[PDB]
Amino acid sequence: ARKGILGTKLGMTQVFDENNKVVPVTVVKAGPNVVTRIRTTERDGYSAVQLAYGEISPRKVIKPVAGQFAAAGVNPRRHVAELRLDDEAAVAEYEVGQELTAEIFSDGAYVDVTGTSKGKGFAGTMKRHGFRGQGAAHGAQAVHRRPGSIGGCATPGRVFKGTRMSGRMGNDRVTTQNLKVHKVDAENGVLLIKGAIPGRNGGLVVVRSAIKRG
Amino acid sequence: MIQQESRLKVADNTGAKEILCIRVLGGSSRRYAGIGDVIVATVKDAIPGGNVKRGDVVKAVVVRTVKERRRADGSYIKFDENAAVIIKNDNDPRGTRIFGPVGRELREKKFMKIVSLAPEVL
Amino acid sequence: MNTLDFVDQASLRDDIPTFSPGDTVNVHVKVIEGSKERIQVFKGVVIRRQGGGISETFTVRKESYGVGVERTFPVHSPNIDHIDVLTRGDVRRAKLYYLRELRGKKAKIKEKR
Amino acid sequence: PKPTKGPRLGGSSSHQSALLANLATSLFEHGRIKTTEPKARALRPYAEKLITHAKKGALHNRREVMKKIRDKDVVHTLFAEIGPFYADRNGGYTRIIKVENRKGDNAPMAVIELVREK
Amino acid sequence: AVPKRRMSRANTRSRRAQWKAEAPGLVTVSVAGQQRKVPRRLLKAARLGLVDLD
RNA sequence: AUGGUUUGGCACCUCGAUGUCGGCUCGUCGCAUCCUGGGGCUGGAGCAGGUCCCAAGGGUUGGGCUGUUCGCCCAUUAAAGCGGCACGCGAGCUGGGUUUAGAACGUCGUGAGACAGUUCGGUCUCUAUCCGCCGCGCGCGUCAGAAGCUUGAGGAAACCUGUCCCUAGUACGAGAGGACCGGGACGGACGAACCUCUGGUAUACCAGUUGUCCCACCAGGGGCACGGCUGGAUAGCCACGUUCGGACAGGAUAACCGCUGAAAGCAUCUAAGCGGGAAACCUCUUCCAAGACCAGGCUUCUCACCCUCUAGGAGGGAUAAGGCCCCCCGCAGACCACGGGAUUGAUAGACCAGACCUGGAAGCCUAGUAAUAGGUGCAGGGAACUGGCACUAACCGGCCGAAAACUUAC
Repeated sequence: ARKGILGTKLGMTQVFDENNKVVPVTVVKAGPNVVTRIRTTERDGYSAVQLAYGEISPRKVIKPVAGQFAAAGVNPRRHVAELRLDDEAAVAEYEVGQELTAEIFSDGAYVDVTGTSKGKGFAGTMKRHGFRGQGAAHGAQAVHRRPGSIGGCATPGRVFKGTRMSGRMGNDRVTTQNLKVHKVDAENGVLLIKGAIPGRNGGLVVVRSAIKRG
Repeated sequence: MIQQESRLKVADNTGAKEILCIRVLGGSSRRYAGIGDVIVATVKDAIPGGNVKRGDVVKAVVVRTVKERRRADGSYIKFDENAAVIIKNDNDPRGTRIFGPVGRELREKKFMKIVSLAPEVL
Repeated sequence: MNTLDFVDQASLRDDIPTFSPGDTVNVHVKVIEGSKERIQVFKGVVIRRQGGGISETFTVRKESYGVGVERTFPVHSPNIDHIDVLTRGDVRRAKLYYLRELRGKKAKIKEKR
Repeated sequence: PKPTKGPRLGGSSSHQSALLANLATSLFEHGRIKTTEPKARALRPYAEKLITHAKKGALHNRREVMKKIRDKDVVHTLFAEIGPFYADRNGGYTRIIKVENRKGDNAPMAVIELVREK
Repeated sequence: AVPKRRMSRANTRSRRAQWKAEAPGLVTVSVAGQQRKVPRRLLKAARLGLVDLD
């Protein structure tokens, strides 16, 4: 069914396709993943596979995590994340200790990359919500960037919740859908994905088969 | 990148020297007209003896822009002025002679007569 | 070391001649005209070169029929079959943006003798 | 080196440049100075790169130092003892030590000094 | 804007209890023989004789 | 018959103050629907309309004139909807109009003056206590103390649309004209992520240069003049840039189309039933989510040691797994929090190299009367990016932090 892998955003570069068009590609280190646990309906109520990724010194792991990894039967990894499948038929193709690499995907496939958006800090309504500012001249008094009105006058009497105002921005999980895989370099465990994927370089991402275009 | 109230030199021989953009056709609240886009324009400056007159509401197609424009193969084209060619409803020039180079974008937009008449197409 | 270098170098294109801003070149550019091929040559002055490795671009400026034209190409673009350098210019700048305001006699470039 | 991310030290860029030059002159003149911790944090790379210029001490490097130091006795000492003393040490010519807070404004204080071990 | 009402004692005290100071942590050190407490941030300076101990 | 969207009537509400129109900014709701969606009859041949039903998901342009709303006009568009909410919104903004004091015109008055007549000018105050709302923490709880990974009750977001191409110049139609249904591509507006490209920025980058002062002088530099001014300009942040999105499928329905047929020996889409049927609804896509008090699940780690009162419970101390503070930091950040590192170390700085920006350093030599040019030499200088390198700083360290039992069943 839906495949998936844990990886790292390396950066963006340029390639040219066979028709000489240029393709902006994000390079993802779809490094080797090891299956650490299988979630089954008979035990957990849902079907899922849990993958581990990244390298860490064994002295950096705490005793509970090391115990979980030892019970699974593999050496610890930095990152652990779960892939939600649909049914046990889709869970039967994974077993603990199995190694997942970048070649599970193919050239021209469609993927959904999930990462953590870049942080923006405390942002104003103009940046956080695209509010049009007020005028820069013609008498406007210290309202060049302020939101303006906030509600009604009597019948509202309050501010409706969900009202868009300034606050913290970014640092949220974001999924980009229907990205095309331009090339699957099997030597370096590298995926060439056309477009921009969420997060900063060196961030952790999950690449999954697209849910709409697949 | 041409918008409303922008002024364009006329690269034809219809007698119009300069037109002002009134509307960028091709969708509601459309903002900018690049190479190959069709605009509604009014003539601001005209040759004294030409067929067109000042204040005529005409239709033109943008053929040169100062703002550089990306192409499919990653290349860019840029000109030193914004120019337009006055056309009729069948996408044919109202003049008989095109001045200066034009962009390749007029081919995919099916402006074959203008492309043929142009001194050179880039 | 430019971590993406291993990905980059596979698509890097050799045989690019050495040239610097201020030189006069002719870029042989293949074009599509109704599903057939031909090479259209752009002859002008290299006014800038923005280094990036595979993302390298250079800009060539020519005056044609009284209107100046600028074209920016990727250095390793497969849509360029071949670049040929005619003369070497003598300039004191890395980017010749001032040439956008000069015409004819004042827009000429010293030749590196 | 790396510019400061936030507002400059003295209240302006020019004041910060003069402040760094004076602090470096004082450090090379005395061997250790006491100041606020952010000032020493900003001083470390600046003084270390001046010492690097003095290490490969040629006329060009001397003029590079003089376009910052402005004091000639300090330049002479920097190019006659300090440079040769750090001949076979690759970086890390200074160290920062945190000391007790100031009383008038509770400003965190630190001591920056040249290493003298080898 | 001005306060419309006088604060009750409960609200004033509940907000006022948040204005407090934290106790710095202290570690032992041996300077001139005698043991004494010092903040860990100043341990190296104390060992170098750069911090005045009364 | 509805409504209080119009002017009204009453004066119950305030004269120990309830801002008066438009506009801007930001909304939210209704459906009496402007477009898109589904139908019915056509005085519907097709196209296209008329007209009537269902449908509120999204969308619903920019300008000229006027203080205007209103309105007329100009270009478009799928369309340029009608209304409620103090005719929403001045402790959010404006002050053009109206509504003080100056002055003038017409008219009225003997006059002082006046005019729901005109004209020019004319101070818009406030440090947010409470509720509300947008974000971020601290404490306690979730029957030992911890740690990974999670299910999701329940919520929030999003929902737009055009042109062209194949089918097809067929159906219909005297011809003209003109298709249904179904696939494809390219757009406009909007939103998100992102920085390879393009473009902007650039107050510790490189270069040129003006005036002046200083470095004893020359040479070479520096301070100040908006970074003095110019020409560029990597990182970061950005849009004018790049990529992606709005789906598909299922369920129950609206108007409507029906099937099988009673009361009512026929009939009747209906009272028994069974089907189809929409951008509306439920799923489906994305995000938050166990303070979800029914405070969840799957696992893993520690799983122990004293002292006091009177041993009933309590209190105190010391610990484990683990955590926090201090420390080095970050593209994480108002603070806090979050994330990483901490000598069993590449966390930051330095140093070495590369990438990139600038554009040919100094000194010396040569040519020239000199201004200046050429060689040494892709030189010199340099931030953010990449890789090495323990040289400097992450330290002979403090504070927290683990179990009454009972009942029944097996």
